[PDB]
Amino acid sequence: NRAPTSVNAQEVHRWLQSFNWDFKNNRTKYATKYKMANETKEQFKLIAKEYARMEAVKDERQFGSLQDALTR
Amino acid sequence: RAPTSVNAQEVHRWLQSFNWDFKNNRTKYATKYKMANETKEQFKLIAKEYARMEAVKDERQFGSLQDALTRLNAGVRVHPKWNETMKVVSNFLEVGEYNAIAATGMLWDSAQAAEQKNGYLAQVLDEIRHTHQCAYVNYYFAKNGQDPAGHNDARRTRTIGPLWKGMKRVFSDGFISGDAVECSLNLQLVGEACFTNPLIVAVTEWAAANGDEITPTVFLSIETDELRHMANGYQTVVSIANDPASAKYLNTDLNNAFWTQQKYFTPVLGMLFEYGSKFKVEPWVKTWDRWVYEDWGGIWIGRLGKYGVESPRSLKDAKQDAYWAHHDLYLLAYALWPTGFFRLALPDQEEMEWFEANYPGWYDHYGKIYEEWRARGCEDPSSGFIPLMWFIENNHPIYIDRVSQVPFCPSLAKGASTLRVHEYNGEMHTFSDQWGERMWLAEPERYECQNIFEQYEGRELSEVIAELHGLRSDGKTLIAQPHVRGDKLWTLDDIKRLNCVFKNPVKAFN
Amino acid sequence: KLGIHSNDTRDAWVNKIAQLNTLEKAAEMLKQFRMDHTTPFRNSYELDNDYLWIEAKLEEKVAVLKARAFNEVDFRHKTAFGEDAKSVLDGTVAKMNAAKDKWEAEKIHIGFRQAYKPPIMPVNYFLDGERQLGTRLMELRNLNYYDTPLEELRKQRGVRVVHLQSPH
Amino acid sequence: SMLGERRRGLTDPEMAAVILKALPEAPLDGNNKMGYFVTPRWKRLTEYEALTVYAQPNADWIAGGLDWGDWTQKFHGGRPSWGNETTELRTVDWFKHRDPLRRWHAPYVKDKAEEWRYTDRFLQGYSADGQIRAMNPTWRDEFINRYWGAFLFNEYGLFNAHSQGAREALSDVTRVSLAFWGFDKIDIAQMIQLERGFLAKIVPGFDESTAVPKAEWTNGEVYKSARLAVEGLWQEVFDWNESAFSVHAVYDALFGQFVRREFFQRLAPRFGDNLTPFFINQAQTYFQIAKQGVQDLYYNCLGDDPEFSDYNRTVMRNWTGKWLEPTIAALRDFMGLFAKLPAGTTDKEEITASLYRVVDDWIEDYASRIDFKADRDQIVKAVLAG
Amino acid sequence: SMLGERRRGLTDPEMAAVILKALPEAPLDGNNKMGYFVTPRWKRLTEYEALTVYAQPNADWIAGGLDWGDWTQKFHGGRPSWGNETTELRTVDWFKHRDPLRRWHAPYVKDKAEEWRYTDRFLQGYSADGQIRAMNPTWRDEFINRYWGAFLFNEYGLFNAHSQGAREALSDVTRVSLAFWGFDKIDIAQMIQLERGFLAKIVPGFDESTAVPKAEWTNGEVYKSARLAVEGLWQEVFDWNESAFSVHAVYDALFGQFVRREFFQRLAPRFGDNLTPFFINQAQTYFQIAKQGVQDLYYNCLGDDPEFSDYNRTVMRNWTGKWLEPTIAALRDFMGLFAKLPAGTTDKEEITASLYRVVDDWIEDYASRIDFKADRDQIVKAVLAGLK
Ligand SMILES: [Ca+2]
Ligand SMILES: [Fe+2]
Repeated sequence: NRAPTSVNAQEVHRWLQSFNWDFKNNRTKYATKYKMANETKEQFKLIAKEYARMEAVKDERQFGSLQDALTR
Repeated sequence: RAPTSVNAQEVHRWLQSFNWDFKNNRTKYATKYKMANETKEQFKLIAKEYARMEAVKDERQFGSLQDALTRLNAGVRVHPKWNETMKVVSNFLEVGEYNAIAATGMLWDSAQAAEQKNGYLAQVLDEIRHTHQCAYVNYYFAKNGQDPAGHNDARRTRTIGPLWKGMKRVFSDGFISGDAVECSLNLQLVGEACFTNPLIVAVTEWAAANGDEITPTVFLSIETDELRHMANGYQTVVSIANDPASAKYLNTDLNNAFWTQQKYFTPVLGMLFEYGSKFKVEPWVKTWDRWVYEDWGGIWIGRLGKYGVESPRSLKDAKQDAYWAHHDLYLLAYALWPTGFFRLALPDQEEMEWFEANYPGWYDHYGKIYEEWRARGCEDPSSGFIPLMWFIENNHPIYIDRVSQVPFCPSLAKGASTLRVHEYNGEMHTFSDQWGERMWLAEPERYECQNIFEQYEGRELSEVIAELHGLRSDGKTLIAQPHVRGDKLWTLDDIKRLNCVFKNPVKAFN
Repeated sequence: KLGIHSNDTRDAWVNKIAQLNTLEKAAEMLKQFRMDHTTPFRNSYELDNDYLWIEAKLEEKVAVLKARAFNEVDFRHKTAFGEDAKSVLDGTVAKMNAAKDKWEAEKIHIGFRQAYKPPIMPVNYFLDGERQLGTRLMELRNLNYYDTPLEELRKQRGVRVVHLQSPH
Repeated sequence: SMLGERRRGLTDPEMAAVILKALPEAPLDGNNKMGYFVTPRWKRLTEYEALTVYAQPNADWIAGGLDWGDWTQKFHGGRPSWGNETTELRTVDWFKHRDPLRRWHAPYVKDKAEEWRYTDRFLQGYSADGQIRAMNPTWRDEFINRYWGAFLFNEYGLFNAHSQGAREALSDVTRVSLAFWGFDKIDIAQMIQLERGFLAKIVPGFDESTAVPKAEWTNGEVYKSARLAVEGLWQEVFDWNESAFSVHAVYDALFGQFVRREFFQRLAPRFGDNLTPFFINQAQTYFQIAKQGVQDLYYNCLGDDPEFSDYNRTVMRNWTGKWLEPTIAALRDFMGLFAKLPAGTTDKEEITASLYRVVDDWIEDYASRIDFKADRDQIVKAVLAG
Repeated sequence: SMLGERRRGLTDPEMAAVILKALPEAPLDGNNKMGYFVTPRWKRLTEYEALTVYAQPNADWIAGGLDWGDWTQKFHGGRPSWGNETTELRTVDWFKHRDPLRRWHAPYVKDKAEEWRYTDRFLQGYSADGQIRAMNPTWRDEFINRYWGAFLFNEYGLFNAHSQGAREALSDVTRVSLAFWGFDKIDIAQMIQLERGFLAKIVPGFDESTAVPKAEWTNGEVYKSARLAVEGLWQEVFDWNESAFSVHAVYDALFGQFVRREFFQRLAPRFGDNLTPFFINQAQTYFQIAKQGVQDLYYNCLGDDPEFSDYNRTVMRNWTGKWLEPTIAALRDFMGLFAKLPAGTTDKEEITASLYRVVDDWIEDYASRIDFKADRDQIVKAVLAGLK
């Protein structure tokens, strides 16, 4: 089958939690009284590429309004 | 191993060599001219770079539109008259943009040099951009404006009115039907250089004046592309300057193109500008004179004189028939208001003072007439009156030029009042000037356009409107209106009651 | 039933075309229709408001019939009448080059269209013809385009002047 | 002045006040959907459809048209601005087509622009990363400069084959797709030249002049039949649909796909050439993009037309047979380029297999749609004769 | 309401009139150039510089700072918010650095966005073009899924090595470059996973789970020393410059460049794999982009500092020697992967040559800048010892 397919950010994010591995000195370099559970999850399943795209789209508008209509 | 790349001009350097020779490597279209197959283009572009410079322009345009302009409610805070005017200006331009796509596709086929083809090609794409751009203006005003009707369906509701017919002449058929070079003159040498380019800027001016910041945003962006259309129209004259056939045909095709274009825009643009607005920018007579005489007829054609090009012989005529043309036309457009896809308004006092001030004698003719119509009740649906009736009552028949499609009333006009009627093989033809008449006499098979009186003959007004979807979503209220106010909008029924039935004015010479 | 896009006139022709189930009948009817209703030389203007639409619906029938009747080579090189397309083209182009004036040229060109417009002639040959015939027609027409005064030109065209008006 | 002389109705207190006072209380129609009367191809009308469908002012006598009457000005002779006479294909509605990618101008240039800017970045990274070092000298100066380079004229020719369709297309949607199909082709041709120009900058002695590849195209043996087919699709075809259909659903689906994918894309890597494959990735993306449009127009719309399905399929099968031959000939001649390759580069079994992939895909995505009975073994054997 | 209730000072007649009446006749200063006081790196001040330089509120006691006084709130103990004590490197001005690509946020995301959208288009064209067919099964299920896959953890680790610099960087310009260097690394790691996820969709039986490549990374032999070096650069280095410098001008310039370019980029093609090379093109563009910034900061600004040139070079040479060893060890272990390749895939001469390219480029673009005396033969021979 040669149907047009791709992979989205959440499909890659599914495995992002596994990216970190264990080893002796894998710990914070900063002082802290707390202990952040090392299984905590994030709310938005983003990857660098997708993050950049949703932010660049916002920029287009912002700078568009600024350099064009607002200046006129 | 330093960081290096290749730019568009570096590839373009070898673009001219892309085309190779072979027996049938020739134009598929009829043409009296011979485009030198060594002609060069002004801008060294390639597809990739072209797309990038256009996408950058889009970013801004759509950015301003979807963001700040929407936040400011720019789609609403526009004067009512102008919101209507933009239904016509944008949709009519849209088809000029859309036929310019086919037109340059034809020029691209005509060109034999790879560079000249590439020049036209860039326009084929620009024109597609402009089609979608003009479309977006209507789309935006439909979604965000004070009156979507017309903006949301001009593509089908424009067919009802007579003004649309003339639009297809100068910006549709005149762009793609005939000798590739003749078409090139209609589109680039005259249409764009004489009217479209100066016009696009003018519209942004009138738009801004009436609270419309949407149009300036899109049209000023379209404007940035016209530098390339000019080069192509200029390169067309150069690619044929060396052919002996050019010295025999160029001026005739140019004069015909000039006349074709001005015949429509001289009265239509002026009308849309002065009557479709509240706040004025500058008298059309002044504007017209600068565009056609100073900028175009003088500076633009002067630079092409070295290629055998001369000032259009019909130039003086055009100037003399111009002064009142747009005023003469509005009378007809308003009288036939039910055939439009936009709402028209009668000049308020402030405006009548303006008109008279800039057009001495305006009041005693048009002013007095408009006042009579308003007293008659042309704005009120319960009056049972429509300006067309006033024309019938005072024996002022309205004709359609068989060639330009421009409506004219010789018995009432203050401008040209010439009328030539002919019968040829069972058919009657009405002409409004010696240039269009010659065109038809020499090329009768090129002009067989059925006018609205012919097509609508014997038909009752409301039925034509209903059949062609001239209604708002409520299925009762007319899209077109004789005023731009919020209430007392005419309904299909108000029109049916007038029991107005079309008649072909020419059947009288019988 | 009166209408711009739908009227009795059009329905009438629909039924008429529905009864054409033979390439020869259909092809001949289309040619006849073109002689009767198209071009400034049509035999009458009775179908002025519907002919364009009717003609198309007629072409559709001829096309369908031609496709089922012709083999592959013929569909590509023969007219619906069995004529050899290239021969007709080269022949008509021959006369067009032998044309003595613009009045003979237009007769040739306009007639060519009335007789061989697809689906009669294959489009490839037809548009090839459009290109050559049109070029000659223009060359002849655009030469000293303004020399002949309107008074004379009307006489040459053979129009019946019904009314003239001119303050200037 | 800081404020400027021109006053604007949106910001000028006086003018705006007058404007606001003339405004109605609410919109004069609640239907704010431009193109609302257009039949949606998908669930909801798309921006693509709204902005495109019906832009072409066709009258009802051209299937699907909404206007009425003849054109205002026609060609000397009487040829209509647009008419049914410019193509053998017939349909119930020319505005039925829909680019599956819904590409109107803005989206189209946005994508090519991204590709352009990235290409620039890629080349700048490629040159600085010194990757050119590991590329086989013979493959570079011979197969890329001469043979790959000569192929640019093939793409250029296919590009020009679209000129008449841009002028004759009977609808906006079809006209736009056509314009984009051909524009992508000139793009590719210029990308092939961009690579040659790039190599000229990093390889001291590489002449970017098109003279060599052009001479290979005009007078070579490898691309002889290929050029003959291109000259024909371009200048001997006056039917805009036969042109588009034959170019995309026949010649380029077979010859083009073989050269690009089964030769250069397949072998360049073997010679330490990751450059050419970068540009072929684009060409293949473009190809797969155009294919969707080509399929929708000729198969979904025309080939499956409720009234002219039979007729249209008959005509496209006619065209398939008419062009399949010159295409096979173009492939046959192309087979000669393999003998020019250093011994051991590839064998007859690899080439046959690759030929079968191209042919099966073609039967897959094109031939079968119009019931064109194609024999894969016969086609391949005819080509192998090289 | 068609007009809305909120009135705006720019369009509301009343409010605007009041606004217009309060306006001066002309601007109260003709100098409309924000950042005008910033020393331009090029002919004219760039938007990049204006929007970035001096955003960090440093006082004069941190080289280049324009403010004065201590921080308002410090860490328990007294550690300053930012201070000279977080790095061994010294300079006359921390705001001297300039990303040669002049990347501020907007341009940065715009480019990655283009790359993202095109990647999507590429994969959709790749899958529809059925190119996967001609790819060697062993290379796919073994070298891409396991070994290339495992490499994602290398990039991920280098990514995390930037976390402290994002916090400690002594200037805006350096902080922004650092952030972009690390962000490009996580991007690459995710692209390696994107490919594995893509293959899972077009190859029936390809498990996109990271379990296998992760087990290869955590417990394999091929990447053992590589992982040991990554764990160190990341968690055993508390000096943000040693971290950035060692990661980019040492480890990744040698090990990273060899794996990406001299192994996968070089061999994938031979197995009918044009997929992986597509993503490596990105990684290499990113690498060459970061290199320019890394060079400007460590060589142009620090290594050539008018006052601490000598000092800084001494320190970077110290760091080069400190990390060159673990990097050689990472390469040595990597040599083991060649024995896993089908016989005839490549020979010892090809591998040595490729090693020499990586090493010569390194001496070329890095070692020589700080006068680090590197013996290319010794380095390569030490690595070749890893060849089984
Ligand atoms: Ca060897
Ligand atoms: Fe335009």
